[PDB]
Amino acid sequence: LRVQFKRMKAAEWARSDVILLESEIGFETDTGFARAGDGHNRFSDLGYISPLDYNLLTNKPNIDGLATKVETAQKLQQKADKETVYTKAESKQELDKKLNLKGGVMTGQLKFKPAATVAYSSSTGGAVNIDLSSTRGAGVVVYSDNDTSDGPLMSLRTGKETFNQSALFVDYKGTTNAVNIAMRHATTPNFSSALNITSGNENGSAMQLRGSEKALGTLKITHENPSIGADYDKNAAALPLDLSKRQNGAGTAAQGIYINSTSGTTGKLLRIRNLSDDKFYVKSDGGFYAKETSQIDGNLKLKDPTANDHAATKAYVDKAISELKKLILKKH
Amino acid sequence: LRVQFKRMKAAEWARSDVILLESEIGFETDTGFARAGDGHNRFSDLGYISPLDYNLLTNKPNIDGLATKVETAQKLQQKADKETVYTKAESKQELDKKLNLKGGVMTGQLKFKPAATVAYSSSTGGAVNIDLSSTRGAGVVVYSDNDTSDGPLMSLRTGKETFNQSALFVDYKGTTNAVNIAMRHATTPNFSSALNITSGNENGSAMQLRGSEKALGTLKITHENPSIGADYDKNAAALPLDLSKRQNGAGTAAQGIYINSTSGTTGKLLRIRNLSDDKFYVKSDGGFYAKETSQIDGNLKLKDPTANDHAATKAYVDKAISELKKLILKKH
Amino acid sequence: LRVQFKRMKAAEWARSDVILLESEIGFETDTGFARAGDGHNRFSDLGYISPLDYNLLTNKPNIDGLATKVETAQKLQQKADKETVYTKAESKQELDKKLNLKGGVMTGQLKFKPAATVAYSSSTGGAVNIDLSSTRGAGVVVYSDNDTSDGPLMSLRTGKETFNQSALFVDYKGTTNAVNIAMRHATTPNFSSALNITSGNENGSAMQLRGSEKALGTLKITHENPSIGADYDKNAAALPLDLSKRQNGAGTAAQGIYINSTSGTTGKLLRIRNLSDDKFYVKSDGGFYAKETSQIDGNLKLKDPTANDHAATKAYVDKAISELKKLILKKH
Repeated sequence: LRVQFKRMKAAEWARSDVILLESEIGFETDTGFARAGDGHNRFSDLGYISPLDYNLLTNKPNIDGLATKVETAQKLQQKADKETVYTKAESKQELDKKLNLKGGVMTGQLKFKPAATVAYSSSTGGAVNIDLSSTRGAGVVVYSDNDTSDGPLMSLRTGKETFNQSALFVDYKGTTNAVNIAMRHATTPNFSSALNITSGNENGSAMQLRGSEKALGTLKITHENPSIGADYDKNAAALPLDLSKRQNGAGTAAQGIYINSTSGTTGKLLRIRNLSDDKFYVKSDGGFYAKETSQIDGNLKLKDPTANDHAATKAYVDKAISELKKLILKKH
Repeated sequence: LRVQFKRMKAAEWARSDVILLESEIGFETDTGFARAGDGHNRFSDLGYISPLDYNLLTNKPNIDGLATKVETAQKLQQKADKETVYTKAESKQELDKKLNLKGGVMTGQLKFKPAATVAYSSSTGGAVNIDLSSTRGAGVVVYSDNDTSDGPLMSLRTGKETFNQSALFVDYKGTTNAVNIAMRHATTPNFSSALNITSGNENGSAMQLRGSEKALGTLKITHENPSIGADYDKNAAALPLDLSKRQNGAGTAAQGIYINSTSGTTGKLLRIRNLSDDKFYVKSDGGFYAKETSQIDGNLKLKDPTANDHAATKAYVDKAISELKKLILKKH
Repeated sequence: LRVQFKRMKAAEWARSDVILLESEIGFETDTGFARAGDGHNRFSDLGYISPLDYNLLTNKPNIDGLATKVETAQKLQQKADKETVYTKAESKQELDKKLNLKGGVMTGQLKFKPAATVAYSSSTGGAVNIDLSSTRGAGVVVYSDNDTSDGPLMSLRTGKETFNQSALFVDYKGTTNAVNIAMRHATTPNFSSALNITSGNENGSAMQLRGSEKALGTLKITHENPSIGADYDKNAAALPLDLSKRQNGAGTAAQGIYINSTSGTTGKLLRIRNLSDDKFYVKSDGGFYAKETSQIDGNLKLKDPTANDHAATKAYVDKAISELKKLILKKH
């Protein structure tokens, strides 16, 4: 036999009242599908003659091997966005603008404005502290090979009249010179000074100097001729003082050189020699000594003579003259 | 006809011995599915009357377009976790705490403790090296407008007695003053000094000074009256020395002023003038000159007179007196 | 009945000319599947007797819940690769090599080579600017407790002969000493100096000093015996000058001490005292005073006597002698 089954379009069955007997097959002509009845339900409620369940399929894929939207998002949440992170290059770029501890080159100004913890006292104080105890190099080196400038190499300035510290303070222990100033014998000459000092304070000495030398001068001044010409430096002097009055003032009464010995000295107060030969000196007691002929454009007030080599007085002459006068006048 | 087929529950077939002929259909009443026999196999081993193969389905999805767990994880492995990376903000935060090469403001102390490569010698040495050869600004500028402080602006200190370098060393070439110290004429006066120097070393001069001036003083001291009152500075002096003994000592024999010329000079060793007029001077040979009347509270030991204007001696008077005595005494 | 259907292998149907009537079932013996005809199409073009449409399956999975390759890649594109980002550790590593503004420790050299904006003038200039107006600490502190070294603590050097600024410049307002130099009384003695100054410039004074003291010395020199032995410092002096010629030169004519008062002074130009007692002095007018007996190894040229206590001249003696001679000679 060639069996044919109850048949009509899917659309047609869906509204038909035909009840297929149990296991009787129904055929959807427009789809080609079929359904079997259970003897009581209408076509549209029967099920197809073969499974339609995903769990029953063969060759299914690996669904569990696939990533879920949620799963991925959770993981992506832990990852850093490009926009909120610097690239190694950008980091390098910003780091190269910073100074290394190992050292570097500043091209701008470095200002110091200390909060000041307590800023100490002694060998660990200072905005800038340099300890050279373990190296043999220099501490601060400042130089200029420029033809001119509008400022000094180093400048120290205090402002208040109550400032109770020093500008510069040197505590020195060693075998050489503490402060060494050397003004190179210039090329284009100038009328300057190696060290220039000015004080407007009237109650304190411009410069104070105390030494405890055994066989030297506290202050040793040495002038050396700048020429080989015997009398080139005939205007020079090792030490020249000037006592001058004030700007539109009335005058001055200051003294030139004041020598004193508050505790009493034994030596000579003023000793003047040439080629290491005493030529003039003022002993500690006041008596002076002069090696060569001298001159006074005035009179000399002194004690009468007692020795044959003493300068004689008017009174001494007039007395000897008078006595001779009396002596001689006997007459006849 | 209304064909009905061999039928029983899925559970029932699974254990039945009924062998469906080839192509004969079997019907599962509780599921509604059917299977056709191959003429030898039991129901449970037949297959459904329609495919159950995922590869055969229509409208399948895009399985290959879906991401695999493995695939994603491999990619996520290359990505940087949030927890192990600084955000641009955090980076900025840490970078702003660092000093720029362009310059900045230090608010704390900067200590230097040089490893010391060799720390050089000359114009590239120093923990801090400042080269002002191409700019016109200052090098180191240190100032304080505070009313007081517990420390100095700049302090240099060496510790060992064998230290063979100087605290401060100035090598100067230029047209102005190498070191310029200026102590402003104070407001609240003090009994200080612009420059104060003290040496405890007995084998070396407190201060050494050498110059090669053509027409000046190596050391030029100038005192200017602080007042317009003619005799306000009657106690002052340009230069005052003091020769004092030690703490609970026995005395001192030091000399005040020592002038010498080891190579022999032509000039005047001591020249004292007023208004640029010679008033007193000690020639190079020792002879002195005095412009006005003088006084000696004692005797003067000198050579006999040869000129009519020479101070005469005792011996000269007594001789002329004696000769006149003899001369006169003839008598009768 | 036991119905059997038209049947043959899938391979066999695919090339058969058999036309199954509408709803007549065909059976693939090698697969076990079946197809129903539509009365005109060949077997291979009929469809299976049950759906094969993914949309129709039950228990489908959550396909939309799965992540797409595209979707993931787009998201991963925003994330930062490990290879192009520094880890917090690497960042810390590089940041710890940089100096903090709060301060730190330099272990290398810090060079300054100012672009120089204009580098100012006054209290904000300098490569290094230190403002201590709000703290009581030190500014620059430089010390060395090393036994020796090959360089100085601080060194300033200018190169051109046209340099128109000073090496070091101190502007000081306060109650103490501007520059304070102290050379500790050495352990291993040396033949140095606290301050050593040398000038090769012939047109300017080695050292210039100006003060406006009311009752002091501009320059105050004090020598204190280093011993308690009364005559230990019998070679010393507070101030010793030396006038020397040049290297293989001809001689020198320089002067020792030059005292002048360009504006005219009232005081004593040279005052020498012992225990605060005048022993010798040269008045402003040139007349000198000597407390004790003196000596001249030569002659003294002076004015004739007018007072009984004036040193008498040759001429005065010879005149009084002559007058007595005439006077006496009357005879008989």
